[PDB]
Amino acid sequence: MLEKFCNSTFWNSSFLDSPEADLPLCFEQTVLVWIPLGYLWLLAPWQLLHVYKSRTKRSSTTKLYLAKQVFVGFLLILAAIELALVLTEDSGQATVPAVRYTNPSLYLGTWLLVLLIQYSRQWCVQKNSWFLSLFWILSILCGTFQFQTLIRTLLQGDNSNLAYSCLFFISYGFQILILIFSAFSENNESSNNPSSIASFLSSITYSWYDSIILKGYKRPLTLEDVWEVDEEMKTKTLVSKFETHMKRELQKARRALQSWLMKALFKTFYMVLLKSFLLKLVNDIFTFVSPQLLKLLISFASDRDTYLWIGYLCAILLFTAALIQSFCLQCYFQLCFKLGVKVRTAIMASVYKKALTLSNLARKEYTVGETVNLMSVDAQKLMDVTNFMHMLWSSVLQIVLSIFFLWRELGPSVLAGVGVMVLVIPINAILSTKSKTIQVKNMKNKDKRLKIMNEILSGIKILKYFAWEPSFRDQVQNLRKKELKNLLAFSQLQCVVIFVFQLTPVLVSVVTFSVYVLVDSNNILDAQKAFTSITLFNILRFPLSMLPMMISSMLQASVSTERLEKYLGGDDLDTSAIRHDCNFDKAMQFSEASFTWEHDSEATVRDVNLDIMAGQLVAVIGPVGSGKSSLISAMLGEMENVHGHITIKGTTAYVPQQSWIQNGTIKDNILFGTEFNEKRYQQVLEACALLPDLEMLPGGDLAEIGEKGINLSGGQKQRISLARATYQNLDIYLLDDPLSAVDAHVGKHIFNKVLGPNGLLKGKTRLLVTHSMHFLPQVDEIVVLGNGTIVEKGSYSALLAKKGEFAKNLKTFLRHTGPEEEATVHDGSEEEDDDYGLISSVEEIPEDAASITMRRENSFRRTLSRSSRSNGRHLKSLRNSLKKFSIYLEYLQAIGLFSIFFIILAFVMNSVAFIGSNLWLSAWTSDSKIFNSTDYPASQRDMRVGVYGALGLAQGIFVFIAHFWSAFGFVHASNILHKQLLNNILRAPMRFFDTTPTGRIVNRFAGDISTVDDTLPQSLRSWITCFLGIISTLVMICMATPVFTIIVIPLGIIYVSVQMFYVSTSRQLRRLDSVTRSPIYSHFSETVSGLPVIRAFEHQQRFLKHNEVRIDTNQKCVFSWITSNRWLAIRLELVGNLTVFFSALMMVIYRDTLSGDTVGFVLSNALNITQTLNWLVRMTSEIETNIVAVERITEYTKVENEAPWVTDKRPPPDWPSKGKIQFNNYQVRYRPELDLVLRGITCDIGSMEKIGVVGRTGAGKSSLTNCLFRILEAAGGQIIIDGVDIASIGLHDLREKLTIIPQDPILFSGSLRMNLDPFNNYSDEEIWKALELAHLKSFVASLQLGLSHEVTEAGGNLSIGQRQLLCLGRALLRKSKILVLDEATAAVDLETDNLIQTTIQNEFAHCTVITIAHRLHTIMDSDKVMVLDNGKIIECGSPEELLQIPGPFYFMAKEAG
Repeated sequence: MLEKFCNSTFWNSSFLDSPEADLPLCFEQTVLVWIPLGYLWLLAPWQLLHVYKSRTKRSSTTKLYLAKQVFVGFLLILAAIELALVLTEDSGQATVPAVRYTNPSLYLGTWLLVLLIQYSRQWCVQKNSWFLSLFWILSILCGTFQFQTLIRTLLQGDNSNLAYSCLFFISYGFQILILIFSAFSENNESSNNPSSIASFLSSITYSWYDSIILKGYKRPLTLEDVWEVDEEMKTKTLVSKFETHMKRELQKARRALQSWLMKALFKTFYMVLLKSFLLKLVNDIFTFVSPQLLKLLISFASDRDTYLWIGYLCAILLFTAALIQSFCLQCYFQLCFKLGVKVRTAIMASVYKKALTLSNLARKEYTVGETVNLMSVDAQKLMDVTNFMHMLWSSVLQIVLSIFFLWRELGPSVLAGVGVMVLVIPINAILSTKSKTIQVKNMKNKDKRLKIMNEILSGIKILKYFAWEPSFRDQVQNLRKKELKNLLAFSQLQCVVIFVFQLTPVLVSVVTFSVYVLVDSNNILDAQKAFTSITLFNILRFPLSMLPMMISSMLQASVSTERLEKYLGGDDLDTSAIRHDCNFDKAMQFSEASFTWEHDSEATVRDVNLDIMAGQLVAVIGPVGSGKSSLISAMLGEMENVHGHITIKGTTAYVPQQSWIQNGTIKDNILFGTEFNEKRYQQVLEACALLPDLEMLPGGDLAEIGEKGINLSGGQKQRISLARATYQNLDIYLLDDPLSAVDAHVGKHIFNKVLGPNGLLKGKTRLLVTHSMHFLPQVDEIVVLGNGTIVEKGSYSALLAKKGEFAKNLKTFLRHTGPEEEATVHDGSEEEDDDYGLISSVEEIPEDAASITMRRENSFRRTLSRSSRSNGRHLKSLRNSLKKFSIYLEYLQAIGLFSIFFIILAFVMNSVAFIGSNLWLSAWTSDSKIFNSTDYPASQRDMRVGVYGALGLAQGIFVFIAHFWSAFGFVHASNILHKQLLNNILRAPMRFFDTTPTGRIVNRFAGDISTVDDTLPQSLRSWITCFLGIISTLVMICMATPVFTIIVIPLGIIYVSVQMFYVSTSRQLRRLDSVTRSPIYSHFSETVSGLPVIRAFEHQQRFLKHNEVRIDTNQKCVFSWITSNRWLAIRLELVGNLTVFFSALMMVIYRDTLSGDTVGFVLSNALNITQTLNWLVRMTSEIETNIVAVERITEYTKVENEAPWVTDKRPPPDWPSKGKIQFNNYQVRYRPELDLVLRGITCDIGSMEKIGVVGRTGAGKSSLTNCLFRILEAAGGQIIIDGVDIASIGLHDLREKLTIIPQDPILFSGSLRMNLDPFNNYSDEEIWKALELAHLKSFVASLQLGLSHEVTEAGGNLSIGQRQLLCLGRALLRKSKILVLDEATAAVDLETDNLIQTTIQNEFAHCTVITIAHRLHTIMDSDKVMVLDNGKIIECGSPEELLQIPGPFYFMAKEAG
């Protein structure tokens, strides 16, 4: 056939098996040419059909496009001229071969298609494509054999066919220029993201992403510098696609009632997974093509007769094997994890949509925490199962295929070797469940220290008054003792679990080799049959060592997925009872509607019938719990129907009993996403009397409101909530108790200006439900609700004339009273820090994946423990009155320097046994060539395994002492680190606490300490063991080939530059990731608090729009660091591959002296470089991130300090004896940059003198008390007490002798007794004596547990007056000579105030009392009165002396009666 076609042979082994293997000619230009030619003409319709489907506008012709187009035009000229010569040469009566002129014809036709495709390539978004990029690269490789064939023939003094060669030479020359130009990608200015613009070669090598990383290396990143993620991954598009199949599956699920979500995703995403399933096989096949190539290459160096060319081909094929394997692998991770974010984006938005539509009956079971738990953890769990769908089938594929290779290779002895691998899993199982048992048991102890520390932080000042800090310092330290005892057992578990994982590849190598050489047979070992095996086990572990992990994960996902089904599959609210009419004569009407909360429960509203005209003012009243708040719920549609219907017209405005507020500004909340109209905006503020309050607020209307309005008083929240309703200008207004929390005068103002017959809402229908009675005469009609039914209705005069139950209840509760509340503080805290980032999937980097598995559970448990609280903050505006190398060095300083320098020695001395084992094993394999069959002595040639076993156990003992010893260092470091914080922040000045909101201190003492002893300890063991493994293997490569160490330098510099750029960018994206994720959780928690409000204004669509862009703002960055993470392996395995691919050439070209065994180790473990060298940078990323916790620890542990608690000049034990107080020109300031609040007070307090202090607010009255106890240190002047200066005495030598009754009663969680006597210095009868004196004996005895009764947080289980009375018992307990009162009766009823006051003159007559009170009559009994204004004393005299003088005290007394 082809013999006559070429007048030459097809191919023969004679041409092959030669020292210079020359590929037969005719086979070249007839077979290999048919590969790219056949590649084009078959798939050519597929591309043009695909392009013709999507026709667009043509793009501008860049000079680059003209360049690659005309170059192909030259190729046609190339085809033209060469076709001409063969026809002319045929005139010489020579029968030219058919291939000579048929080859151009094929080229002639095919290049026109290239012109056609290139010309048509303009319209597509992608200026290049795989169908072209692969064609050029395939043509070069498939034309390379022709290239080397032509050159060698012509070099041997042959120029007969020179014309064909040179034209072909330049023909090959132009093809490569096409590729180097086609691979280049031009920006068409169409899309911000180069993802749709980058050429195919850039799409794999990720050269397009260099823009971000290069930009990141210059200046800190920002949200706008990260592009929005394409058009496909738009959350709205994702939601619509998923929900279509979701509802269909739900409908079929309903039919089964006479579980689906995992099926639903497959029905929708089967296209995406296929692109990875077909690709994952290509990966696995090329993982095993290397060890097969090892056997060929190792055998090459065994004997000398091998042709030189086989070595180079093996080396080159080794190179391309990795590149194909590398490209698909990263094209797999990037595609698979793109699904990982894709799936979560669907459910996270989908659950939000279902949230606004669920029936409240379903919500009656879930709290606020449970609903957000779906996205906090349950949605997050759906990534990990999704992050490995292909791994469930891949893992079983590798293990069985690996067995087949080794079983065919090594023999039926590895069953024990793979057998011991199987038996590893039971150890991993038992240790894992033991670890889980103790860590969850550690949480209960962990949260206790957190809760205990919340209450001390809130009331640090109160502790400073009495100096209880040593008691709490030992209390927390004692609690920390139970922390480490559980922790050490946990850490001792982790060193064992990493032991079995790390040791097993060595152990199996010992067992597998020992058995084969020692079975009763003539068994020989050599390099080729040994070194291929060890590579297989390196491949084998990862699919097998992770096998228990996904099984746990699948069960872990099983509980999570079911919770989603019960939520999403839950029913929706039934709005059929609510009828919306546009022509109904009334605003609203009842039609015998009976409503019940639960279908099995009784009806809360029974057969009630009303009818309200449009624009009327109607009042609905009734006893508490009669169903008043329930009737309004019927209007909202949240109330279930039994029978009847309701007709409502127009938009409705609603205000709940408990005000719901959003996060933002006051202007934003009232605006509610509408349009700002200033004239209405000013009118509504005046009408709702918000003007006096915004003036009080420092930021005015633009002031940021705290979460749930903690920055705002409860009474105000009702006013803004009502003000929000007024701005909307709706039709129906429902006013569920809008005036109870406001003042009577303000209630008069809001009614007249908004609600009354002169209000802004005169023309609108208004339904008010109120508890007050004075506004009813101004109401058009009054309805009374009784027992869920209406009793009487009519006008105020008619109901009064009827003498009904309203008249009976008219005389009773004429007024209802109710004071106001004050709150003017801000909360600054952040708890969004994580420890799992940078790793989306376990298979990303599997060297030691046991570490990352614990991180997922560690992060899940801490985010599940959402229970956290504070106590209070009275009126502080911001802080005002008037209410790299060295850090790790320090870290390792905490670790015992003795231990740290030997555990590192153990790791390095672990490696020498590792490297010796491989070294000496190579010498063992030399036995095969030097010994004939049955020539080895059975004893002295089998003693080798004894050495291997000894070094095998050396691999264990060396690292057993390493990991186990590191456990002690880690727990010891955590102890000394934790002591440093408690020894300082407790000792830290309160001025530091003044400028620092408690939120930072809470998270720093909790979040940072949590990771430093849990996450960081596991990551360090990871980092050294990989680095030393790398150093061990290259230091072995260098001794085998000394030339290698020279070529390391170019590889070293490129590597360190790459890792520098990534850590300079990947570090920032994590912080940006955290700051955008928390609003999503915050937003959901924000809206779920106010669902009944949302359907009232029908703004459902706006929130979906609002959430749709917020989640996009988040997921646009998580996708942006996945590519950066993928950016490594492509640009770093090309470093890993060259350091192993180059090795092959040096061994090949040094074959004249190396042996067969020598090339084994230098190349065997060299295949472990790629998958482990990249593991190094991944750890380096986390270390540079998680160390910021230690950064933040160092900042707080170096803060300032007060004077020592105890000084050398201790006071006499009886001191104070008289309680005399002397002030001399005393000046202080809150901060050095702030002005002097106190301005030189000089006063003398006689013994046994009662002094009351009066003055305006913030006149230093509270400051002076702080000065007495030395909270604010002396800026100038001094205080002398009983002839002794307090400056020279320590704080703990003076604070025990003085007593204060604080205005704010902060109490300590625990028993009653510890709240009174934490030091246990007094007996129970003395405590009982104090309680009866404080008049608490009846109440405390009434408690079931008596003096041991538990105290809730901030004393939430006790009333305000009791807490004043309880702290009064503290003063009676101490019996200090000096007593100070500072607004102790602000929130005390007059009865208890008299009781509190009575306890003063009787039990404190023999003590000096300083009283500060806004209540003047409480000071009339004081012997002396101090008037403090603007930091100075103005008047000094007795109350009767000051009353006669017309001064500020007389004026204040005039104001107070």
